[PDB]
Amino acid sequence: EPQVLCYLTSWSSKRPSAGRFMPENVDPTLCTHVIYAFATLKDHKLTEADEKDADMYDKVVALREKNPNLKILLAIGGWAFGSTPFKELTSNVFRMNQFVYEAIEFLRDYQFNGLDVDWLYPRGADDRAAFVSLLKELRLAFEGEAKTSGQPRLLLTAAVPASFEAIAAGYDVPEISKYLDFINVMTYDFHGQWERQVGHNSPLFPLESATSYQKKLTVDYSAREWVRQGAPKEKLMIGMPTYGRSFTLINDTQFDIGAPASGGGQAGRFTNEAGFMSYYEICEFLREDNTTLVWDNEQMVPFAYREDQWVGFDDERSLKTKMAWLKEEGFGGIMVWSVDMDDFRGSCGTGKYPLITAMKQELSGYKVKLEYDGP
Ligand SMILES: *[C@@H]1O[C@H](CO)[C@@H](O)[C@H](O)[C@H]1NC(C)=O
Repeated sequence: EPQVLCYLTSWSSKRPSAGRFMPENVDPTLCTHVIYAFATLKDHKLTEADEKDADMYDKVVALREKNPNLKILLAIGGWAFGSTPFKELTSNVFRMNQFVYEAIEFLRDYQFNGLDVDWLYPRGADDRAAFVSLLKELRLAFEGEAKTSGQPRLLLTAAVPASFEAIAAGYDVPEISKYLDFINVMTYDFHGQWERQVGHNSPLFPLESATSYQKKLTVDYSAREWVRQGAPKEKLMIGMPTYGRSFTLINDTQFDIGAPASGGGQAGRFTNEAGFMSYYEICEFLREDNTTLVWDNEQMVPFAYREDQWVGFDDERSLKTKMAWLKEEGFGGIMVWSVDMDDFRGSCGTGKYPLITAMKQELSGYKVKLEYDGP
């Protein structure tokens, strides 16, 4: 019963040349769920973010025609979106409920299998309560619709932060765990171009020399914080990045964890964002001349540097290491950000979709089983 939820980013279709990704590029057998990101709120109603999206919806659905057990979800929100439309969505009950009732129709019309809520992020007591009510209402209406109609219930999932501080700030974990089908923990973006020291995007474990605060910025500590706060393991989907985060070094001779950095490193040719690289862009950086590939034995993740360019990322080995940690802890499955940034063309020299394949094969035979695991 382990689940693999893969995000598909709409804007990946705007990629140039090989980087261009369409719903048809998705292997219908890789993931258990596909989540399309993002839809938006216009007049407090679940709505297309762009007319080009309507047909995109039609194409991400009907991946079901090559795999009928594949579930397709639509995500609302995201970072660009902001926290304000969610505050106004949950300000009064009518708009809230009318949002739910019409969202159900919207989803059923497109024949989605459910909804992913990406409010990034609720903050403060009033936001906490409103996030719970939104989730509660969606869940009860999904159940209620499943009985007043005829078909199996729409799925409810949400993307949630890894930061232990953001958890306390915005998430009543026992309550949201009642109504969510899956809790997608964003166990990445622990470090990046907003910092002036080199650090890894998604380290599994911390360095022994790390401060007590730095030790909390890991996949292992974050996932366990969610458990500690009451999230049920079988609903916890641990996030796996198919991308890396890069730095421009102050000094070429200092390339170790914590070396000074002036900002993000040179953008990739396809994602066009400094401080950021997709995995197939990582490989291009890796086969350049004189690039040093390093394996961090403590953090159990790779990184690489060449001249003043430094990038920390995830490969086959780190993701396999993570699946072993996953099974050991007994989590319900994984979430992948994102399917369009795996090497979906096989240009790395390994197989097509190498990162997700490596995770899938390592989860083979795994079945989630709940058991007491101490304080
Ligand atoms: C780079 O680092 C070394 C010591 O690690 C320092 O002596 C050197 O001056 C630095 N380079 C520059 C241009 O400052």
